[PDB]
Amino acid sequence: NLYFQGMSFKNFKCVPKMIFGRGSFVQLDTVLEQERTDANDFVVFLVDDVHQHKPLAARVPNKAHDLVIYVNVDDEPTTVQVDELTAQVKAFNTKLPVSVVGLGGGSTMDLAKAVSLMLTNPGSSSEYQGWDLIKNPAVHHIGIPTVSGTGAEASRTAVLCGPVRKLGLNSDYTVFDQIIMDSELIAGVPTDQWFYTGMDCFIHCVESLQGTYLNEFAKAFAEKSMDLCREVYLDDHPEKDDKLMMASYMGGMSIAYSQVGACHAVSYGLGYVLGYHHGIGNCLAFDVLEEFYPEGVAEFRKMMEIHNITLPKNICKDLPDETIAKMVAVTKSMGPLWDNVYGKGWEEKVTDEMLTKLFRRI
Amino acid sequence: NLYFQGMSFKNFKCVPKMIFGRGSFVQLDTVLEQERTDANDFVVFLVDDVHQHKPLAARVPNKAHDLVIYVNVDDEPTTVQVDELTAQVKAFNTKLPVSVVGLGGGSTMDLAKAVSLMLTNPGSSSEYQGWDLIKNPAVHHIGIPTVSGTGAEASRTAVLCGPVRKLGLNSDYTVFDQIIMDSELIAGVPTDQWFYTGMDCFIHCVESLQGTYLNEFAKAFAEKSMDLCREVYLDDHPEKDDKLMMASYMGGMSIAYSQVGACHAVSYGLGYVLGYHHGIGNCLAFDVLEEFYPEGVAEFRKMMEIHNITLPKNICKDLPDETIAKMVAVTKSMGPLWDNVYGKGWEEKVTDEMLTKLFRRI
Ligand SMILES: NC(=O)c1ccc[n+]([C@@H]2O[C@H](COP(=O)([O-])OP(=O)(O)OC[C@H]3O[C@@H](n4cnc5c(N)ncnc54)[C@H](O)[C@@H]3O)[C@@H](O)[C@H]2O)c1
Ligand SMILES: NC(=O)c1ccc[n+]([C@@H]2O[C@H](COP(=O)([O-])OP(=O)(O)OC[C@H]3O[C@@H](n4cnc5c(N)ncnc54)[C@H](O)[C@@H]3O)[C@@H](O)[C@H]2O)c1
Ligand SMILES: [Ca+2]
Ligand SMILES: [Ca+2]
Ligand SMILES: [Ca+2]
Ligand SMILES: [Ca+2]
Ligand SMILES: [Cl-]
Ligand SMILES: [Cl-]
Ligand SMILES: [Cl-]
Ligand SMILES: [Cl-]
Ligand SMILES: [Cl-]
Ligand SMILES: [Cl-]
Ligand SMILES: [Cl-]
Ligand SMILES: [Cl-]
Ligand SMILES: [Fe+3]
Ligand SMILES: [Fe+3]
Repeated sequence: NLYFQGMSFKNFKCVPKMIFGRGSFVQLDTVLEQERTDANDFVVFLVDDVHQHKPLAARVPNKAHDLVIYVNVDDEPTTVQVDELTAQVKAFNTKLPVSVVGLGGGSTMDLAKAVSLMLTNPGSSSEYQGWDLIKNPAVHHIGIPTVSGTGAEASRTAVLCGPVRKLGLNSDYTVFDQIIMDSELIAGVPTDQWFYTGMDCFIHCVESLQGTYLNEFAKAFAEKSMDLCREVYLDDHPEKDDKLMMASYMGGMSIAYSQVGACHAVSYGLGYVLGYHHGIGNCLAFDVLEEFYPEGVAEFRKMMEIHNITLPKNICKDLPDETIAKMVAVTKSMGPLWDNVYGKGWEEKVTDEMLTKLFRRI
Repeated sequence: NLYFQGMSFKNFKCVPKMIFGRGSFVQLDTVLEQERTDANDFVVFLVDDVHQHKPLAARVPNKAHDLVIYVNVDDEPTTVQVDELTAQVKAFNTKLPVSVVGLGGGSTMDLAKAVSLMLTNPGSSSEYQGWDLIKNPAVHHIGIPTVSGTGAEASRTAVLCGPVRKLGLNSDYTVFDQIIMDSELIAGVPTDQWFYTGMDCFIHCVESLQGTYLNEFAKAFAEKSMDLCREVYLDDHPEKDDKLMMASYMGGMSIAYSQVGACHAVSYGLGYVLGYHHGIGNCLAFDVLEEFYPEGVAEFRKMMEIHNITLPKNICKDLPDETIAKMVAVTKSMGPLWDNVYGKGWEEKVTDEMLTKLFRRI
């Protein structure tokens, strides 16, 4: 009773080293130099290929023996892609790299987390989708966001589309060893993507604050994160880039000690079955969940108006029942998320009938 | 210019593992068990002796071969005390312990940090007062607050009164490997101590937010910390114990990426020379620094009224000039703090004349 409650609290592993500041990408070489202990040590840089022909590519401090892979996140990470990148690293050099760097958004960061894991753990990444399935430590890995809002930089998961579902590699080993938060690097994100990924953060906060998993640690982080989001998207603050990077991080810290909810549940269906990306998919879901998060949706609708956002509509209106069934099956399987939303007895409330009504309104 | 600014940002090492929740002290045994790799491994528990005859002593999970030291913080930590505790550990067992636990307030936590360091670094702790002087990693160490507000649980320093001054062992190695934040443990702190240590947190926030070292990372933490303090001390919130623990932590994270200021500067003089403890000494200083922090002092004066706090007065009114000179010398030597307050050209503003006027009003 009293003992069992005390033992229940999560021992949260967070990112132990962080650099925050505009221009701080310049420190990556010095950071990596502390990991290079031999002449023949190498680093893997996984760089979102949006950067491949941009000035940021030329700033990547790769040595002649390092491996730079410009990764394609036009579709979100899959277990097939993680396995293919991991095979690439092994074919390039059988020696473990001394670090794996993820330079990009949530997709690229999650690829770097997953590759850093699959280098020291056998089999397909599909065998590790779930909770605490990883038994060997990852290779040292570094997260450098070039889009802000997912909180992927701060979290203990790496979300992948596998054979059966979208589900993350949840493990203390997944957590980045180092992150660099340089808001100069988010400069050229298109406005709509900036908005959608930023709303991922906003929606994290709302779902955490409504949920049954909440404690004061998650609550302090989620409230300040949500306030920073307001400064970014409502107040048009001049330091909105640094502010959005802090919101993202604090939002990740929040979820890490709580849980996401109904909007993420639904979004994962749209994402797995129809291929909608996470930022926009969350927003699509959120716009039909006003009964769940009345104030959040109202505020988000106001943010959309300011930023000229028109969500695509009638995505699911004329789709076959078979395709809707697949989305409902994926969303229903997210137990912890619906537990957060509803509490004990959530199985009886989250029916196929109700989820189907939601998806048909998207 | 642009490169030198990018390189200037601190690579912040924070506490990598945290448990937050009421009753979570019960997990300490399981946590320590992960560090015990032999039958003959031992742990040092440094326990604030306020707990020695209280029920919390009986909950400490010491094995027969472990060392429990009930430490006396009636005076704040000195280099002599750190050296004496370190000698005690070495005389008890020449083998390094697998962890050093600090169960107490800021004083006890700083003792545990310092001992964990001096076990692997030669000489007196006085030789390490300063910045980045520690060259060998500390023994694994765990922080468990039983008074909330210093932020000692989150910081990279351990503040000691040495031969010459109050100055900390500032180093990435100083940082706790693990903290447990169980607000049941702060239950029996007397009201005035609860207020004074809590105002340490409040004052951290104010000094950080006024300063020239501020960035958005320190700013987000300090603002939310300050809001939590208001919930605790103005709103009388029912979850004030968990809230104050979060404020303390977030306040420590803030200072860690910024700096304290004029109030801490002055407080360190009162502390070193006259022996005033840190919480009450800060409040004494703050009450004469209204020109520096007008809004902070006003709000703190209001908090004092609610909590029936009457600061002792005329402490310095009738003291010899020689004794005031000593306090001014210590306060003036805090360069980074006055740099935070004033910026470049602080040496010309922080004169003996001005500091002497302040101290005479305390
Ligand atoms: N690991 C976690 O804890 C966690 C949490 C939430 C979401 N996620 C995952 O994050 C992924 C989405 O990440 P995201 O929303 O950051 O988007 P993303 O990484 O998928 O990138 C979105 C688009 O922005 C582009 N882009 C990135 N940086 C840019 C730059 N500076 N300039 C111009 N364009 C740039 C990319 O090339 C891409 O086309 C999803 O797969 C989602 O599941 C992970
Ligand atoms: N390391 C850092 O980053 C940092 C930052 C700020 C201050 N400090 C240091 O922290 C020290 C002050 O710490 P503090 O303000 O927490 O006070 P403290 O640790 O000195 O303890 C204050 C008093 O409270 C008592 N106490 C502790 N727990 C109690 C409990 N649960 N019930 C009843 N009484 C209890 C103690 O026995 C003591 O008498 C100073 O030496 C200061 O320099 C360190
Ligand atoms: Ca390509
Ligand atoms: Ca593309
Ligand atoms: Ca004693
Ligand atoms: Ca005593
Ligand atoms: Cl790829
Ligand atoms: Cl996941
Ligand atoms: Cl655009
Ligand atoms: Cl809401
Ligand atoms: Cl002692
Ligand atoms: Cl110090
Ligand atoms: Cl009392
Ligand atoms: Cl002020
Ligand atoms: Fe998300
Ligand atoms: Fe302090």
